[PDB]
Amino acid sequence: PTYGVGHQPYRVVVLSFELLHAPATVCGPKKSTNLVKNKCVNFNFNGLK
Amino acid sequence: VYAWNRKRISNCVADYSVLYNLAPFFTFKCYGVSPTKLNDLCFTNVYADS
Amino acid sequence: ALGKLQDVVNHNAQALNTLVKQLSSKFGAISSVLNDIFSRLDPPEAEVQ
Repeated sequence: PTYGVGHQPYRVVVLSFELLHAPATVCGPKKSTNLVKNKCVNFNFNGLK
Repeated sequence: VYAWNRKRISNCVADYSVLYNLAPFFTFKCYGVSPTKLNDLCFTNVYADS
Repeated sequence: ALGKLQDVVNHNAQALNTLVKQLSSKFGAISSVLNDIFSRLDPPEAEVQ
């Protein structure tokens, strides 16, 4: 701590991702609902908005 | 750093609020995605490095 | 014997079908689907792409 800031230790964490190009597992706080058949709607489908 | 650690996160629900809103995380800059679009998306093949 | 008329028809079919294939080119963007661009980026960069 006698060293100035810029020399203090900084904890670093990096996160890697693949975007939609595989079956998504980890998801956010969204709540599901039943689909519809043969009706014009808008969907999310794991991110395919 | 020379012998850093990697973690495989699988089969969880993502809630970035508890971590976005925490005090010590004064730096949050992302590259391929907007910082505030995390909760609007699902993820697969999620890994972290410490 | 009548390859000229077939030439006209085929030229139109090719010309229009290339158009359908054109959408699979990112053009230097993140991807070729607008919805993903809007659903993963903040307005400033999203708009740019």
